[PDB]
Amino acid sequence: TTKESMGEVMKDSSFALIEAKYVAGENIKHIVLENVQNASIKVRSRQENIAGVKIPKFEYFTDGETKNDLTGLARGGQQVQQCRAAYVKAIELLVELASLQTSF
Amino acid sequence: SALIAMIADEDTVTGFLLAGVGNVDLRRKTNYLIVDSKTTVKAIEDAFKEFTTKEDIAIVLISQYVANMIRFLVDSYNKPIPAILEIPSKDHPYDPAHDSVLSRVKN
Amino acid sequence: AMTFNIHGGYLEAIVRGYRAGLLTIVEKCTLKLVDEYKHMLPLSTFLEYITYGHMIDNVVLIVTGRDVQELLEKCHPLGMFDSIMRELYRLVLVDTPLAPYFSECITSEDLDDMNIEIMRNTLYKAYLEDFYKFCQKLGGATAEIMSDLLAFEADRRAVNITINSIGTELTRDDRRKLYSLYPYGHEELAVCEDIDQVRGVMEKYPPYQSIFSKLSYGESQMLDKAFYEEEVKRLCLAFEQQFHYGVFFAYMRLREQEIRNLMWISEC
Repeated sequence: TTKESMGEVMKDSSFALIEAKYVAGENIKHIVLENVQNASIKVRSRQENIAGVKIPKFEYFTDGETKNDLTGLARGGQQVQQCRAAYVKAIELLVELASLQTSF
Repeated sequence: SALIAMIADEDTVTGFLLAGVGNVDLRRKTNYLIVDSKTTVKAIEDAFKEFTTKEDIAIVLISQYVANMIRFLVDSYNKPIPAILEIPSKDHPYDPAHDSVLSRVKN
Repeated sequence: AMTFNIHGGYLEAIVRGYRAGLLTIVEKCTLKLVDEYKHMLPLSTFLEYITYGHMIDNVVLIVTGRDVQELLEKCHPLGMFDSIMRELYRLVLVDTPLAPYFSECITSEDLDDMNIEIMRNTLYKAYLEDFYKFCQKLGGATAEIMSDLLAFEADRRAVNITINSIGTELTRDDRRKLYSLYPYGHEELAVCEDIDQVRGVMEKYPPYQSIFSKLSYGESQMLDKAFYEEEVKRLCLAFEQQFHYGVFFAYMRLREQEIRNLMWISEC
């Protein structure tokens, strides 16, 4: 079910990237990599137990704790709302994949 | 823990990599350039050895496994937590086709 | 009036014809426009200022390093000319109008040009210096267009500061100290912390009134896009281009806008 999020949020991020490119041309990239305002990526882990199996739980920046932001680009708000919004879907997909592997 | 792809469509990865800190999985001492298409994912596999296998990077992503060495990366099932792969869409369609984790998921 | 026929008439006619003919595809169009501009080489100073316009951004981008070698890939002669890290900044301080002022204003180098926000501040300061230099060369109707562009950039920077960059030390004082009627009445935007407040500040200029409108688009973007998008929408005024006047800058702006539109087209 959550696999479709990896397409929907990706399409939204692509649209935001096109809008940002139309706004400010080429992004700064390089030193700060530009393209975002949120997503100071740092991941935290937790261990849940279901039927005696230690199913891991995953949280990270823009999808939990350890998140920070500063300024951003022109469409940096739109980029965060689309490109950084896929972070929650990615974290959920990673947690589901880890749980599936452990359960298997 | 850390999480980054660095084997991706550049701006697509940078849109969720580093803006407020952490230097996209600590580029000061880890990570790599997020732009793909310069070469095969053999260097991306080496970076996974240098980033994901370094006990720091937890989640990784390869865009639709276009050149991600699906058979080679499918071995990441062992120790799944430090090698949580992903198949992002955009500029390459996300499909259940052969990949690192989805190939096993196809079973 | 007779000076136009005395000199510059042929160049003006060629520029007018090229503009009238205008309407990796985006990269190819940009390269063709840059080649057309270069082949055209009083008006020399205007061309130098027009090139320095984008050369300020090109030099700001080259100031990195940090994957600095990638700057050669975007070496478009229109803005990324080779002639236009404090040790390298001093060397790059030559052959540019805004560089000597930025040498003192941005003497902290990367400290005052951090890639997160302070690099944008240095770019805005350089843009303000370039706009001041261009406005110094007064004598034509292009002064109004240059003032409108500078006002749009300043207002967009102020709106971005009040929206979210206020937490990034872009306070009311920084709305003009670092963020590049505006050259005399920009103080009204120092307190426009809300979209409704932005519209109220825009109400002080009846031409700027109703330009913000609902502010859902254009003003929604940070950096210099808020009031710059208003100038982009109103660029139909630049499309007039009355004859016997400096229209090289107008043609360059029209070509840049066409390139941007082609890029925004992309895969439909």
